[PDB]
Amino acid sequence: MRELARLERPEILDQYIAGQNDWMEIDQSAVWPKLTEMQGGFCAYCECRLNRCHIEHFRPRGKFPALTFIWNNLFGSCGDSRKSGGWSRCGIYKDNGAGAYNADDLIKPDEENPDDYLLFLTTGEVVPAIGLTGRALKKAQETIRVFNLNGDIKLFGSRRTAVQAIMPNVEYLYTLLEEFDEDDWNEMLRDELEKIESDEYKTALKHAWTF
Amino acid sequence: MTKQYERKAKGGNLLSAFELYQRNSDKAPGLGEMLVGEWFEMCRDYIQDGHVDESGIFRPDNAFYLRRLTLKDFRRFSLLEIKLEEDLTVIIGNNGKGKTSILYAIAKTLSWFVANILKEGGSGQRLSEMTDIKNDAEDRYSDVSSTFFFGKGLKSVPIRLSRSALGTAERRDSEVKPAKDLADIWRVINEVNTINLPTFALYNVERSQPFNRNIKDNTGRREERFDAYSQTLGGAGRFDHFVEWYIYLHKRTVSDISSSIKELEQQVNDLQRTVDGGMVSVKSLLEQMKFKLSEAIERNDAAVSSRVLTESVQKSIVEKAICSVVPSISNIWVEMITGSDLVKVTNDGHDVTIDQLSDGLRVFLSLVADLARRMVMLNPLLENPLEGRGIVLIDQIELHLHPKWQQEVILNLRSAFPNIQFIITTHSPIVLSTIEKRCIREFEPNDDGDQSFLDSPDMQTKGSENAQILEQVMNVHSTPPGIAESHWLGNFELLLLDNSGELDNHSQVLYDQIKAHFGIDSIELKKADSLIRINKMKNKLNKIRAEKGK
Amino acid sequence: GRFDHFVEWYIYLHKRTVSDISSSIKELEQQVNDLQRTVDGGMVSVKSLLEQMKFKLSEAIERNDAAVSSRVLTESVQKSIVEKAICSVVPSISNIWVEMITGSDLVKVTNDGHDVTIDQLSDGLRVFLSLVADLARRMVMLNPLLENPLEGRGIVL
Amino acid sequence: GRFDHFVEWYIYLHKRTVSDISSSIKELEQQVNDLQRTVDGGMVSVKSLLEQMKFKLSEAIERNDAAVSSRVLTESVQK
Repeated sequence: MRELARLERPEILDQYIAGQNDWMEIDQSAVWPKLTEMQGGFCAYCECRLNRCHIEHFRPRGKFPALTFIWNNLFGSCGDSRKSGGWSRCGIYKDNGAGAYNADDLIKPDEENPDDYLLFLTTGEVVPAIGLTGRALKKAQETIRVFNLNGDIKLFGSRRTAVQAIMPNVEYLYTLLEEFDEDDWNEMLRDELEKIESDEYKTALKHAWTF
Repeated sequence: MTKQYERKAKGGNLLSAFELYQRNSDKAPGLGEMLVGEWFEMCRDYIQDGHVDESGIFRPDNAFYLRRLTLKDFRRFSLLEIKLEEDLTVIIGNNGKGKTSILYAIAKTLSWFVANILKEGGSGQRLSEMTDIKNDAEDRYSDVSSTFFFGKGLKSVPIRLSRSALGTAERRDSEVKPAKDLADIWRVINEVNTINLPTFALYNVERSQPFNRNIKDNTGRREERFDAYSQTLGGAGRFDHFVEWYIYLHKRTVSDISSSIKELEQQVNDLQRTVDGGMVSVKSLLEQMKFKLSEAIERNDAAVSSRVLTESVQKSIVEKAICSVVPSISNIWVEMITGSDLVKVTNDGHDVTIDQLSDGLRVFLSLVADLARRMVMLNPLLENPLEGRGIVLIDQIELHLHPKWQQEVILNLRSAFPNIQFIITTHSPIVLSTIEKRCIREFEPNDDGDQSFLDSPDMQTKGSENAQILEQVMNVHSTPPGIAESHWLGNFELLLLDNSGELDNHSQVLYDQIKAHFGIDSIELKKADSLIRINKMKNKLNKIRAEKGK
Repeated sequence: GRFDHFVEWYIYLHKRTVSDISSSIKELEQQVNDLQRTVDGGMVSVKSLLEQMKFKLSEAIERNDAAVSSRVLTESVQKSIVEKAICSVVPSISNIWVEMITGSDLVKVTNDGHDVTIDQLSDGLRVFLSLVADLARRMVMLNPLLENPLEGRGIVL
Repeated sequence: GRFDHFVEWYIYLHKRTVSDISSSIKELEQQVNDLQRTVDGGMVSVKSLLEQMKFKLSEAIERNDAAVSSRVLTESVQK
C-alpha cells in the first residue's frame, strides 16, 4: 500500500475521551474531510476507491477500549457496514471474518513502508517480497490473510485488469529506452508519477512501471 | 356519499366508479338513462386508452405491473423486500439463494387474479403448510405481500397471502379483497363488452419435458378465450394446447376460410342423402354432428366477428412471433398426411418435425408459441396483440441455450413483447451482458436470510465483457483456481523475481512447461514473453539509475 | 436415473444398520445394549464386561463383517461410501442422513449450514445430487469385491 | 374399516416414540438404580465418568414436561 502522511490531529476528537462514552456518540462527518486529504478518498487496505465508505479502526475497540480516541487508529474502509453482512475486504473483513491476530502482526501504513515487505505482481496477485524471512515474513503473510487481497473476486479481478490494461503502455514506453536520452526518458517516469494518483490503483501500477 | 364517489370518479379512479356502476345498474332506464352509460364509458376508457409513440409500439395509458414484493418468514427469507422494475427484472445468485421461491410466490399471488378473472368468487392457489413455512422461524406463519400498479387512478392494489403451520393459536388469513375487486371489474366489464385482458404466465423448470405428439387431449375447448387462462401459472408452457390450436388454425385457414365453410356442410349433405334411404338406423351420427354446427355457430362467431380479429391474421401473427423470437427456426407450417396432422418447421434450412427438434430449440418454442397464443387470444382489439399488458415469470431463460443464442434471447423477447413485465432469474453472464444494471437484483454469496433489500450490481452490465460480468457481478474467477496449470504465470513471476529477472534454472524450465502446454500462438505465452523482455531490460535501468545516483 | 429407487434403498439400508438379515447380528443388537440397563454384568460385578463393548462390539458384529468387508460389502460400509461420494462430489452439501423424529421416512442434507430436506433443496443441487447419488449407488452395488467400489469400470453418458 | 390408515398411524406413532420420549426411561432408571446399588459401598470411579448418562437421564426428563403440561393423550400413550 501507500505511505499515508499523518498530517495533523483534528480538534473534533479532543473533547470526547474514551471510557466515558463509546464510539457511536460522535458525528461521523467531521473526520472524513480530515482523512480524505491524506488518503485521497481511498481505503488504504485494499488500495481502493471509496464509492461507499466508513471509518475503520486498525486495532479493535473491544479488545483495547482506551485506544479509539487517539486519531492514530482511524482509517477509511472499502465499503460500508450498512449492507446486512458487508463486504469481504479492507475493514469489514478484519472485524467479521478471518480469525485471531496480533497487534504487532499487522503492517501500519502511517510509518511502516509496504514496498519492501509485500509485492504486487503483474497478474494482480500479491506475494511477499524477495529475501524476506522470519517475523516480518509472517507479518507479510498475516496482513494479506486478514485483509483478503489474495481473496475476494471483485478486488482481485479489478486489480488484475487494471494492471493488465497498461501492459502495452509499459511495453512500448520501455522499448524506446535506447531511442531517447537520459533526462527526457526519466521525464516519462516522472510523468507516470504525476499520472497514477488520479486512479484507483497506485502501488500496483507503481510495481508494474518501476522497481 | 354518492357525491364523494362522483368527485373521486371526476378526479380519476377505476374503483370509485365500480360501486356506482354496481348500485345503478340494477334499476330500470330513465333513472339509469346515461347514468350507467357514463360510468361504463369512463371505465372502458380507463381500461382501453393507449397511444402509438414515435417508435410505432402501442403503449397503454394505464399500464399494469407489480411494484413491490415482500416475503415474511417465507421459506428461507426472514423479511425480504424487493422493488421490481416496469419492463424487466432479473434476479441472480447462487444455487441456494431463494430466486425460484420469489417466482413461486409471485405465481401464487397471480393465481388469485387468474381464478377471480375466470370465475366470479373464485379461489386461487394457496401456500403450502409443510415446505413454504420457514423451519427456523418461531412465529410459525408466513405471509407474501405484493402491491400492483394499474395507472394513476389505481396507485396500489395490495394483496397478502398468509399461511400458518398446524398447531397455531391464531389462524392467519389472506387479504385478497383488492385483487378480487380488480378482477371483478375486469370480468364484469368483459362479460358485457370485449376488452383486452392481461396475460399471466409462469415458465418454470418443468417446461423441459419431452414431446409426445400422440396427444388426443379433449378436443373442442381449445379455441375459447378463457381457455388461454387454463394452467397458465402451472409452470410448464402448454405446447399441447398450442399445437392443437395451430392444427385448428391450419384446417380453418386451408378449408373453412379459403372457399367458405365446407367440411361441415358436405356431411350435412351426406345426412340429407342418407335421411330418406328407407330404415333410418343412423341415430349414432344423426345427433353427434348436429351440435357440431351449433359449436361452429356459437364459438366461431366471436372469432370472425368484431370482437376477435381475423383468424388468418392470428396465424400470421403467431408465425411472425415464432420466427422473430425463436433463433434458427424461420418458418412453421402444418402437413396433412393420410390419417395424420403434423407441424414442421424450417430449422437452419432443414424441414424438421417438432418431435425431433433439439431440446434447446423446442423448449424455447414452447415458451414463445404459448405466450404468443395467449396474447393473440386475450388481446384481440389491437393491431399487434403482442403489445398487450401482462406479467410473465420466466425461470432461467438461458435454459438449454448456447452462448451464441443467449446474446439475443432477452432482446428478442423484449422486442416482441414490449408491454410485458418479464421477471427472469438467469445464471449466465452472457444474458446479463444484454440487460441494464438497474434491471438486476442480486444475492451476495454470504446471504443467510436476513436482508431487507435486493440491490443492483455496482458496475454497468449492458456493454461489459463476459469475463468482467462473471468476475465482478457473479464473483467467479476467469481462470479456475482448482487447476495447477492456471497459476503458472504467477509462479513464473515469483520465480523470475526471485532471481531479479533472469531465466536461469527454474524460470526457463517453467517457461518450457508453459510453451509446451498453452501453445506457440497462446495469449498466455504472449504475456509471458512480454514480461520476460520487460523484466530482462529492467536490470539495465537499474544499472543506469545506479550510475546516475553514485 | 432412479432417484426414487435410491431414496428407498437408502432408507432401507439405514434401517438395516446395523442388524442386517442373518440375525445373528439382530440377536446381537437388542439384548447386548440392554444388559447394562437391567443388571450390567450381574450386580455390576464387571461393569463393561471388559472394554469389548466398544471396538464395534467385541468384534462379533464384525464376525459378519471380516469376510463382508471387501469380499462383499457390509451395508454400513455401503451407506458410508455412498454418503462420502455424495458429500465429496455434490456442491454445498456436506452431510446426508435419514430421520424419523417425525412419522415419515425422509432424508435430509446440510445445504450450506442449514439442515434441509431434499424436497426443500434447490432445483440445481437436487438434480446433481440425484445424478451423483444414483451413480454411486450403482457402483457400490455392482462392485462388491472392491475396497472402494467407485473405482470400477464403466461408461457413463 | 380402513386397516390401511391404522398401519400408517401405528408406524407413525412408533417412529415419533423411538428416537424421542419413548420406552427407554425405564431402562435408564433401572441403569441408575443398578449402578447406585453397587457404588453405595464405594469405587465411584465407575460413577465419575459415567455421570454424563446419569445427567442425561434428567435431560431426558427435560423436554418431556411440555408433552404432559396439558390434558391430552401423549403419542406414546395412544400407542
